[PDB]
Amino acid sequence: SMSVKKPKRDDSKDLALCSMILTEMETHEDAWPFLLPVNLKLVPGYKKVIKKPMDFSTIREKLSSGQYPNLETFALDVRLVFDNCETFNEDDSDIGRAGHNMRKYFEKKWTDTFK
Repeated sequence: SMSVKKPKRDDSKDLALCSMILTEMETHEDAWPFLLPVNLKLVPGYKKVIKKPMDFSTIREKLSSGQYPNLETFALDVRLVFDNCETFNEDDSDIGRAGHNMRKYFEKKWTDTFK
């Protein structure tokens, strides 16, 4: 509260560390469904069904241009990528599986880097 602060957690390496994690996600073999925005002209259903599209390139641009106020808003956009994937894709499809694997991969790196 006013004039009563928890001790300052060092957040000065967060930007660089989220970049590293994002690089690791971009270079994973199962990143391919997630590298670019879903083409809304060519994929029936996507536009109406997925209210907040997100992909790695868009996260990369947001990160690079100071559009994440902190590491939580960054993790929200990463998760949003996998939540959209689960909304639109059956678990037993190549994309469905890629989403589950990428999420697992993200979540481990997040814990090991920050928790």
